[PDB]
Amino acid sequence: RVENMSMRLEEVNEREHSMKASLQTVDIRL
Amino acid sequence: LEYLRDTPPVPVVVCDGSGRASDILAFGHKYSEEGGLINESLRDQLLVTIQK
Repeated sequence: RVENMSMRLEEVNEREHSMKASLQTVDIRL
Repeated sequence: LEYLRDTPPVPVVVCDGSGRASDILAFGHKYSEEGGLINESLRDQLLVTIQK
């Protein structure tokens, strides 16, 4: 289950990268 | 740029995750396509990270 932790929190990390780009662009859009 | 436009051309390496200008080479690293072909959303996010 530590193997499963590593891959799933990897998915969370890259997804949050997409969210950071989106929210910074939205802050620029307001 | 003085290292690159030089005889002989000096190889150079950039480290990531630290901060400031090195990271705006990192964004000029993974999203670059064919060399210097950089789009508009990425240049503008780059401009606001220089402005921040």
